[PDB]
Amino acid sequence: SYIEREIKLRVISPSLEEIEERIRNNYTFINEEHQIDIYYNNPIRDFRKSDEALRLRNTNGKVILTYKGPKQSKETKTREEIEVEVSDLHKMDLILRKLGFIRSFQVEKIRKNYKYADFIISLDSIKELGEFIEIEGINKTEKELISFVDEFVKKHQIQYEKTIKSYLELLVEHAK
Amino acid sequence: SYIEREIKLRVISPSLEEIEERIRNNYTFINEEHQIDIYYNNPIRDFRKSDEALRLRNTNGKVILTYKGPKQSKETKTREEIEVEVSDLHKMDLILRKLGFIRSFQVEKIRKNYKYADFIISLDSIKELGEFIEIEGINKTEKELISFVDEFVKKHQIQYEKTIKSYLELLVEHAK
Ligand SMILES: Nc1ncnc2c1ncn2[C@@H]1O[C@H](COP(=O)(O)OP(=O)(O)OP(=O)(O)O)[C@@H](O)[C@H]1O
Ligand SMILES: Nc1ncnc2c1ncn2[C@@H]1O[C@H](COP(=O)(O)OP(=O)(O)OP(=O)(O)O)[C@@H](O)[C@H]1O
Ligand SMILES: [Ca+2]
Ligand SMILES: [Ca+2]
Ligand SMILES: [Ca+2]
Ligand SMILES: [Ca+2]
Repeated sequence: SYIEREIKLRVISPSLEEIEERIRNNYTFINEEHQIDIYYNNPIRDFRKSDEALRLRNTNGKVILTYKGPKQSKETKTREEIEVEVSDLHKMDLILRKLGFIRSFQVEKIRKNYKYADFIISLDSIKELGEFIEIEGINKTEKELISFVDEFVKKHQIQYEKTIKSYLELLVEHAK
Repeated sequence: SYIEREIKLRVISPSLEEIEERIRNNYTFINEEHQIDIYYNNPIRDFRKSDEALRLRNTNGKVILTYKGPKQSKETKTREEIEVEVSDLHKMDLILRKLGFIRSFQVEKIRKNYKYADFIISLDSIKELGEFIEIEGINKTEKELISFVDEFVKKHQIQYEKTIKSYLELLVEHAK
Protein backbone atom coordinates (compact mmCIF):
# COMPACT_ATOMS: atom_id res chain seq x y z
CA SER A 1 0.00 0.00 0.00
CA TYR A 2 1.21 3.46 -1.03
CA ILE A 3 -0.60 6.74 -0.35
CA GLU A 4 -0.86 9.00 -3.39
CA ARG A 5 -1.08 12.67 -2.37
CA GLU A 6 -1.24 15.12 -5.28
CA ILE A 7 -2.63 18.50 -6.26
CA LYS A 8 -4.06 19.06 -9.75
CA LEU A 9 -4.20 22.49 -11.38
CA ARG A 10 -6.01 23.51 -14.55
CA VAL A 11 -3.69 25.90 -16.37
CA ILE A 12 -5.30 29.19 -17.39
CA SER A 13 -2.11 30.96 -18.49
CA PRO A 14 0.48 30.59 -19.88
CA SER A 15 0.76 27.52 -22.10
CA LEU A 16 2.71 24.50 -20.89
CA GLU A 17 5.41 25.24 -23.46
CA GLU A 18 5.96 28.63 -21.82
CA ILE A 19 5.86 27.12 -18.33
CA GLU A 20 8.40 24.56 -19.53
CA GLU A 21 10.80 27.39 -20.36
CA ARG A 22 10.35 29.07 -16.97
CA ILE A 23 10.96 25.90 -14.94
CA ARG A 24 13.75 24.55 -17.26
CA ASN A 25 16.30 26.76 -15.45
CA ASN A 26 16.11 24.97 -12.03
CA TYR A 27 13.92 21.90 -12.61
CA THR A 28 15.54 18.66 -13.77
CA PHE A 29 13.57 16.97 -16.55
CA ILE A 30 12.99 13.25 -16.00
CA ASN A 31 11.06 11.82 -18.95
CA GLU A 32 8.02 12.22 -21.19
CA GLU A 33 5.17 9.69 -21.03
CA HIS A 34 2.48 8.93 -23.60
CA GLN A 35 -0.21 7.36 -21.42
CA ILE A 36 -3.28 5.50 -22.71
CA ASP A 37 -5.61 4.49 -19.88
CA ILE A 38 -8.50 2.02 -19.81
CA TYR A 39 -10.79 2.28 -16.78
CA TYR A 40 -13.00 -0.60 -15.66
CA ASN A 41 -16.10 -0.93 -13.49
CA ASN A 42 -17.47 -3.70 -11.30
CA PRO A 43 -21.14 -4.06 -12.33
CA ILE A 44 -22.15 -4.75 -8.71
CA ARG A 45 -19.77 -2.22 -7.07
CA ASP A 46 -19.83 0.96 -9.17
CA PHE A 47 -16.47 2.57 -8.44
CA ARG A 48 -17.98 6.02 -9.02
CA LYS A 49 -20.16 5.38 -5.95
CA SER A 50 -17.41 3.79 -3.83
CA ASP A 51 -14.82 6.31 -5.10
CA GLU A 52 -12.49 3.56 -6.35
CA ALA A 53 -10.85 2.82 -9.69
CA LEU A 54 -9.28 -0.04 -11.66
CA ARG A 55 -7.03 1.10 -14.49
CA LEU A 56 -4.96 -0.60 -17.19
CA ARG A 57 -2.32 1.88 -18.36
CA ASN A 58 0.01 1.87 -21.36
CA THR A 59 2.81 4.38 -20.70
CA ASN A 60 5.52 4.28 -23.38
CA GLY A 61 4.78 0.59 -23.94
CA LYS A 62 5.02 -0.33 -20.24
CA VAL A 63 1.76 -1.93 -19.06
CA ILE A 64 0.60 -1.21 -15.50
CA LEU A 65 -2.49 -2.39 -13.61
CA THR A 66 -3.60 0.03 -10.90
CA TYR A 67 -6.20 -0.02 -8.15
CA LYS A 68 -6.99 3.28 -6.42
CA GLY A 69 -8.91 3.53 -3.17
CA PRO A 70 -11.26 6.20 -1.84
CA LYS A 71 -10.26 9.84 -1.54
CA GLN A 72 -9.24 10.56 2.06
CA SER A 73 -8.85 14.32 1.60
CA LYS A 74 -10.78 17.35 0.38
CA GLU A 75 -7.89 19.72 -0.42
CA THR A 76 -5.69 17.13 -2.16
CA LYS A 77 -6.30 13.92 -4.13
CA THR A 78 -5.19 11.71 -1.21
CA ARG A 79 -5.88 8.05 -2.24
CA GLU A 80 -4.64 4.50 -1.67
CA GLU A 81 -2.75 3.31 -4.77
CA ILE A 82 -1.52 -0.20 -5.60
CA GLU A 83 0.22 -0.93 -8.91
CA VAL A 84 1.79 -3.92 -10.66
CA GLU A 85 3.41 -4.19 -14.07
CA VAL A 86 1.93 -6.94 -16.34
CA SER A 87 3.48 -8.65 -19.39
CA ASP A 88 0.66 -8.17 -21.92
CA LEU A 89 -2.05 -5.46 -22.03
CA HIS A 90 -4.38 -7.37 -24.37
CA LYS A 91 -4.37 -10.49 -22.20
CA MET A 92 -4.75 -8.50 -18.98
CA ASP A 93 -7.75 -6.79 -20.57
CA LEU A 94 -9.09 -10.18 -21.67
CA ILE A 95 -8.70 -11.63 -18.17
CA LEU A 96 -10.56 -8.65 -16.71
CA ARG A 97 -13.29 -8.91 -19.35
CA LYS A 98 -13.49 -12.66 -18.74
CA LEU A 99 -13.80 -12.03 -14.99
CA GLY A 100 -16.81 -9.74 -15.56
CA PHE A 101 -15.36 -6.23 -15.57
CA ILE A 102 -16.49 -3.85 -18.32
CA ARG A 103 -14.39 -1.14 -19.95
CA SER A 104 -15.85 2.17 -18.78
CA PHE A 105 -13.87 4.85 -20.61
CA GLN A 106 -10.46 5.66 -22.08
CA VAL A 107 -8.14 8.55 -21.21
CA GLU A 108 -5.08 9.67 -23.18
CA LYS A 109 -2.43 12.25 -22.33
CA ILE A 110 1.14 13.41 -22.85
CA ARG A 111 2.88 13.93 -19.50
CA LYS A 112 6.24 15.63 -18.94
CA ASN A 113 7.75 14.79 -15.54
CA TYR A 114 10.12 17.11 -13.67
CA LYS A 115 11.72 16.67 -10.25
CA TYR A 116 12.63 19.17 -7.45
CA ALA A 117 13.58 18.14 -3.84
CA ASP A 118 11.10 15.19 -3.32
CA PHE A 119 8.46 16.81 -5.55
CA ILE A 120 7.30 15.39 -8.89
CA ILE A 121 5.90 18.07 -11.21
CA SER A 122 3.90 16.68 -14.15
CA LEU A 123 2.89 18.85 -17.11
CA ASP A 124 -0.22 17.19 -18.53
CA SER A 125 -1.74 17.78 -21.97
CA ILE A 126 -5.04 15.90 -22.19
CA LYS A 127 -6.76 14.97 -25.45
CA GLU A 128 -9.95 17.04 -25.75
CA LEU A 129 -9.58 18.64 -22.31
CA GLY A 130 -6.58 20.95 -22.13
CA GLU A 131 -3.41 21.60 -20.13
CA PHE A 132 -2.97 20.68 -16.47
CA ILE A 133 -0.20 20.43 -13.88
CA GLU A 134 0.01 17.79 -11.14
CA ILE A 135 2.39 18.03 -8.18
CA GLU A 136 2.96 14.85 -6.16
CA GLY A 137 5.01 14.60 -2.97
CA ILE A 138 7.09 11.69 -1.70
CA ASN A 139 6.52 11.32 2.05
CA LYS A 140 5.31 14.90 2.33
CA THR A 141 2.44 16.17 4.47
CA GLU A 142 -0.69 17.78 3.06
CA LYS A 143 0.53 21.16 4.31
CA GLU A 144 3.98 20.69 2.76
CA LEU A 145 2.43 19.87 -0.61
CA ILE A 146 -0.14 22.68 -0.49
CA SER A 147 2.59 25.13 0.49
CA PHE A 148 5.00 24.08 -2.25
CA VAL A 149 2.28 24.33 -4.90
CA ASP A 150 1.62 27.91 -3.79
CA GLU A 151 5.34 28.66 -4.15
CA PHE A 152 5.53 26.92 -7.53
CA VAL A 153 2.69 28.91 -9.10
CA LYS A 154 4.01 32.23 -7.73
CA LYS A 155 7.60 31.69 -8.75
CA HIS A 156 6.56 30.97 -12.35
CA GLN A 157 3.65 33.45 -12.52
CA ILE A 158 1.10 30.76 -13.37
CA GLN A 159 -2.63 31.48 -13.55
CA TYR A 160 -4.45 28.35 -12.44
CA GLU A 161 -7.51 26.74 -10.86
CA LYS A 162 -7.22 23.89 -8.34
CA THR A 163 -9.55 20.86 -8.61
CA ILE A 164 -9.85 17.40 -7.07
CA LYS A 165 -11.98 16.13 -9.96
CA SER A 166 -10.28 13.39 -11.94
CA TYR A 167 -9.46 13.61 -15.64
CA LEU A 168 -12.13 10.98 -16.28
CA GLU A 169 -14.70 13.19 -14.54
CA LEU A 170 -13.62 16.33 -16.38
CA LEU A 171 -13.86 14.36 -19.63
CA VAL A 172 -17.45 13.31 -18.89
CA GLU A 173 -18.73 16.82 -18.11
CA HIS A 174 -16.86 18.31 -21.14
CA ALA A 175 -18.87 15.89 -23.37
CA LYS A 176 -22.11 17.75 -22.40
CA SER B 1 -6.79 -17.08 -26.05
CA TYR B 2 -4.95 -20.42 -25.90
CA ILE B 3 -6.59 -23.84 -25.59
CA GLU B 4 -5.02 -26.05 -22.92
CA ARG B 5 -5.46 -29.74 -23.75
CA GLU B 6 -3.85 -32.13 -21.26
CA ILE B 7 -4.25 -35.59 -19.77
CA LYS B 8 -3.56 -36.18 -16.07
CA LEU B 9 -2.55 -39.57 -14.68
CA ARG B 10 -2.31 -40.66 -11.06
CA VAL B 11 0.80 -42.82 -10.80
CA ILE B 12 0.23 -46.20 -9.15
CA SER B 13 3.64 -47.69 -9.96
CA PRO B 14 6.54 -47.10 -10.15
CA SER B 15 7.71 -43.96 -8.35
CA LEU B 16 8.48 -40.82 -10.34
CA GLU B 17 12.19 -41.30 -9.62
CA GLU B 18 12.05 -44.67 -11.37
CA ILE B 19 9.99 -43.25 -14.24
CA GLU B 20 12.57 -40.47 -14.52
CA GLU B 21 15.26 -43.10 -15.15
CA ARG B 22 13.21 -44.88 -17.82
CA ILE B 23 12.41 -41.72 -19.79
CA ARG B 24 15.88 -40.10 -19.28
CA ASN B 25 17.25 -42.15 -22.21
CA ASN B 26 15.13 -40.45 -24.97
CA TYR B 27 13.35 -37.55 -23.26
CA THR B 28 15.08 -34.17 -23.05
CA PHE B 29 14.77 -32.57 -19.62
CA ILE B 30 13.70 -28.93 -19.69
CA ASN B 31 13.53 -27.58 -16.13
CA GLU B 32 12.18 -28.17 -12.63
CA GLU B 33 9.50 -25.87 -11.20
CA HIS B 34 8.53 -25.26 -7.58
CA GLN B 35 4.98 -23.95 -7.96
CA ILE B 36 2.93 -22.31 -5.20
CA ASP B 37 -0.62 -21.55 -6.33
CA ILE B 38 -3.28 -19.31 -4.80
CA TYR B 39 -6.80 -19.81 -6.16
CA TYR B 40 -9.49 -17.14 -5.87
CA ASN B 41 -13.28 -17.10 -6.06
CA ASN B 42 -15.81 -14.49 -7.13
CA PRO B 43 -18.39 -14.39 -4.29
CA ILE B 44 -21.22 -13.86 -6.82
CA ARG B 45 -19.88 -16.24 -9.52
CA ASP B 46 -18.57 -19.36 -7.78
CA PHE B 47 -16.00 -20.73 -10.22
CA ARG B 48 -16.70 -24.27 -9.00
CA LYS B 49 -20.22 -23.87 -10.44
CA SER B 50 -19.15 -22.12 -13.65
CA ASP B 51 -16.10 -24.41 -14.00
CA GLU B 52 -13.68 -21.46 -14.12
CA ALA B 53 -10.58 -20.51 -12.15
CA LEU B 54 -8.43 -17.50 -11.25
CA ARG B 55 -4.94 -18.40 -10.07
CA LEU B 56 -1.89 -16.49 -8.85
CA ARG B 57 1.14 -18.73 -9.31
CA ASN B 58 4.71 -18.47 -8.00
CA THR B 59 6.91 -20.77 -10.11
CA ASN B 60 10.62 -20.40 -9.27
CA GLY B 61 10.00 -16.77 -8.33
CA LYS B 62 8.17 -15.91 -11.56
CA VAL B 63 4.67 -14.60 -10.80
CA ILE B 64 1.86 -15.48 -13.22
CA LEU B 65 -1.84 -14.59 -13.15
CA THR B 66 -4.03 -17.15 -14.91
CA TYR B 67 -7.69 -17.36 -15.86
CA LYS B 68 -9.02 -20.75 -16.98
CA GLY B 69 -12.35 -21.22 -18.72
CA PRO B 70 -14.83 -24.10 -18.66
CA LYS B 71 -13.86 -27.65 -19.52
CA GLN B 72 -14.86 -28.37 -23.13
CA SER B 73 -13.99 -32.08 -23.03
CA LYS B 74 -14.74 -35.22 -21.03
CA GLU B 75 -11.69 -37.34 -21.95
CA THR B 76 -9.11 -34.55 -21.58
CA LYS B 77 -8.83 -31.36 -19.52
CA THR B 78 -9.62 -29.13 -22.54
CA ARG B 79 -9.94 -25.51 -21.21
CA GLU B 80 -9.47 -21.89 -22.28
CA GLU B 81 -6.32 -20.48 -20.62
CA ILE B 82 -5.11 -16.87 -20.49
CA GLU B 83 -1.95 -15.94 -18.60
CA VAL B 84 0.08 -12.80 -17.89
CA GLU B 85 3.24 -12.33 -15.85
CA VAL B 86 2.98 -9.66 -13.09
CA SER B 87 5.78 -7.76 -11.29
CA ASP B 88 4.78 -8.40 -7.65
CA LEU B 89 2.76 -11.31 -6.18
CA HIS B 90 1.89 -9.54 -2.93
CA LYS B 91 0.50 -6.47 -4.70
CA MET B 92 -1.37 -8.55 -7.27
CA ASP B 93 -2.93 -10.45 -4.37
CA LEU B 94 -3.74 -7.15 -2.64
CA ILE B 95 -5.38 -5.76 -5.79
CA LEU B 96 -7.50 -8.90 -6.10
CA ARG B 97 -8.42 -8.80 -2.41
CA LYS B 98 -9.20 -5.09 -2.74
CA LEU B 99 -11.40 -5.82 -5.77
CA GLY B 100 -13.46 -8.32 -3.74
CA PHE B 101 -11.96 -11.72 -4.57
CA ILE B 102 -11.27 -14.11 -1.69
CA ARG B 103 -8.43 -16.61 -1.49
CA SER B 104 -10.03 -20.05 -1.78
CA PHE B 105 -7.17 -22.53 -1.34
CA GLN B 106 -3.45 -23.04 -1.92
CA VAL B 107 -1.73 -25.76 -3.96
CA GLU B 108 1.98 -26.60 -3.94
CA LYS B 109 3.97 -28.99 -6.12
CA ILE B 110 7.34 -29.85 -7.60
CA ARG B 111 7.08 -30.31 -11.38
CA LYS B 112 9.74 -31.76 -13.68
CA ASN B 113 9.15 -30.88 -17.33
CA TYR B 114 10.33 -33.05 -20.23
CA LYS B 115 9.83 -32.56 -23.97
CA TYR B 116 9.31 -35.04 -26.87
CA ALA B 117 8.12 -34.03 -30.42
CA ASP B 118 5.53 -31.29 -29.47
CA PHE B 119 4.60 -33.06 -26.22
CA ILE B 120 5.28 -31.66 -22.74
CA ILE B 121 5.55 -34.39 -20.09
CA SER B 122 5.31 -33.09 -16.51
CA LEU B 123 6.20 -35.26 -13.52
CA ASP B 124 4.20 -33.82 -10.62
CA SER B 125 4.79 -34.44 -6.91
CA ILE B 126 1.97 -32.82 -4.93
CA LYS B 127 2.18 -31.96 -1.24
CA GLU B 128 -0.20 -34.27 0.67
CA LEU B 129 -1.58 -35.90 -2.49
CA GLY B 130 1.04 -37.98 -4.29
CA GLU B 131 2.70 -38.43 -7.67
CA PHE B 132 1.05 -37.56 -10.99
CA ILE B 133 1.99 -37.15 -14.64
CA GLU B 134 0.51 -34.57 -17.01
CA ILE B 135 0.97 -34.68 -20.79
CA GLU B 136 0.13 -31.52 -22.74
CA GLY B 137 0.15 -31.18 -26.52
CA ILE B 138 1.01 -28.15 -28.63
CA ASN B 139 -1.49 -27.90 -31.50
CA LYS B 140 -2.39 -31.58 -31.18
CA THR B 141 -5.84 -33.11 -31.50
CA GLU B 142 -7.62 -34.92 -28.68
CA LYS B 143 -6.98 -38.23 -30.46
CA GLU B 144 -3.29 -37.46 -30.97
CA LEU B 145 -2.87 -36.68 -27.27
CA ILE B 146 -4.89 -39.68 -26.07
CA SER B 147 -2.92 -41.94 -28.41
CA PHE B 148 0.50 -40.64 -27.34
CA VAL B 149 -0.38 -41.05 -23.65
CA ASP B 150 -1.24 -44.69 -24.33
CA GLU B 151 2.14 -45.15 -26.01
CA PHE B 152 3.96 -43.32 -23.21
CA VAL B 153 2.55 -45.49 -20.42
CA LYS B 154 3.19 -48.73 -22.35
CA LYS B 155 6.72 -47.89 -23.38
CA HIS B 156 7.71 -47.17 -19.76
CA GLN B 157 5.53 -49.86 -18.13
CA ILE B 158 3.62 -47.36 -16.00
CA GLN B 159 0.62 -48.36 -13.89
CA TYR B 160 -1.74 -45.41 -13.79
CA GLU B 161 -5.28 -44.08 -13.46
CA LYS B 162 -6.61 -41.26 -15.69
CA THR B 163 -8.66 -38.42 -14.16
CA ILE B 164 -10.00 -35.03 -15.22
CA LYS B 165 -10.36 -33.87 -11.62
CA SER B 166 -8.08 -30.96 -10.78
CA TYR B 167 -5.41 -31.03 -8.09
CA LEU B 168 -7.53 -28.60 -6.07
CA GLU B 169 -10.45 -31.04 -6.23
CA LEU B 170 -8.32 -34.05 -5.31
CA LEU B 171 -6.95 -32.03 -2.38
CA VAL B 172 -10.45 -31.28 -1.08
CA GLU B 173 -11.67 -34.89 -1.14
CA HIS B 174 -8.38 -36.16 0.40
CA ALA B 175 -9.08 -33.86 3.41
CA LYS B 176 -12.17 -35.99 4.26
N1 LIG C 1 -16.05 5.55 -13.79
C1 LIG C 1 -14.96 5.57 -13.04
N2 LIG C 1 -14.39 4.41 -12.68
C2 LIG C 1 -13.28 4.46 -11.93
N3 LIG C 1 -12.59 5.51 -11.52
C3 LIG C 1 -13.16 6.64 -11.93
C4 LIG C 1 -14.31 6.75 -12.67
N4 LIG C 1 -14.61 8.07 -12.90
C5 LIG C 1 -13.63 8.72 -12.32
N5 LIG C 1 -12.74 7.93 -11.72
C6 LIG C 1 -11.55 8.44 -11.08
O1 LIG C 1 -10.49 8.51 -11.99
C7 LIG C 1 -9.43 9.07 -11.19
C8 LIG C 1 -8.12 9.27 -11.91
O2 LIG C 1 -7.23 10.12 -11.14
P1 LIG C 1 -6.34 11.16 -11.97
O3 LIG C 1 -7.18 12.10 -12.68
O4 LIG C 1 -5.26 11.73 -11.14
O5 LIG C 1 -5.68 10.29 -13.08
P2 LIG C 1 -4.20 10.44 -13.58
O6 LIG C 1 -3.69 11.72 -13.14
O7 LIG C 1 -4.16 10.05 -14.94
O8 LIG C 1 -3.49 9.35 -12.70
P3 LIG C 1 -2.06 9.33 -12.18
O9 LIG C 1 -2.00 10.57 -11.55
O10 LIG C 1 -2.00 8.26 -11.30
O11 LIG C 1 -1.22 9.19 -13.26
C9 LIG C 1 -9.42 8.16 -9.98
O12 LIG C 1 -8.66 9.17 -9.33
C10 LIG C 1 -10.91 7.71 -9.92
O13 LIG C 1 -11.91 8.09 -9.02
N1 LIG D 1 -12.58 -23.54 -5.97
C1 LIG D 1 -12.06 -23.50 -7.19
N2 LIG D 1 -11.85 -22.31 -7.77
C2 LIG D 1 -11.32 -22.29 -8.99
N3 LIG D 1 -10.87 -23.29 -9.74
C3 LIG D 1 -11.04 -24.46 -9.11
C4 LIG D 1 -11.62 -24.63 -7.87
N4 LIG D 1 -11.64 -25.97 -7.55
C5 LIG D 1 -11.07 -26.55 -8.57
N5 LIG D 1 -10.70 -25.71 -9.54
C6 LIG D 1 -9.99 -26.14 -10.72
O1 LIG D 1 -8.61 -26.11 -10.52
C7 LIG D 1 -8.10 -26.60 -11.77
C8 LIG D 1 -6.59 -26.69 -11.86
O2 LIG D 1 -6.19 -27.48 -13.00
P1 LIG D 1 -4.92 -28.43 -12.80
O3 LIG D 1 -5.17 -29.42 -11.77
O4 LIG D 1 -4.40 -28.93 -14.09
O5 LIG D 1 -3.84 -27.48 -12.19
P2 LIG D 1 -2.31 -27.51 -12.56
O6 LIG D 1 -2.01 -28.76 -13.22
O7 LIG D 1 -1.59 -27.08 -11.41
O8 LIG D 1 -2.27 -26.38 -13.65
P3 LIG D 1 -1.34 -26.27 -14.85
O9 LIG D 1 -1.52 -27.52 -15.45
O10 LIG D 1 -1.84 -25.22 -15.60
O11 LIG D 1 -0.07 -26.04 -14.38
C9 LIG D 1 -8.81 -25.73 -12.78
O12 LIG D 1 -8.43 -26.69 -13.76
C10 LIG D 1 -10.13 -25.39 -12.03
O13 LIG D 1 -11.42 -25.87 -12.27
CA1 LIG E 1 -0.36 10.87 -9.52
CA1 LIG F 1 -3.27 12.40 -11.13
CA1 LIG G 1 -1.20 -27.73 -18.04
CA1 LIG H 1 -2.67 -29.45 -15.17
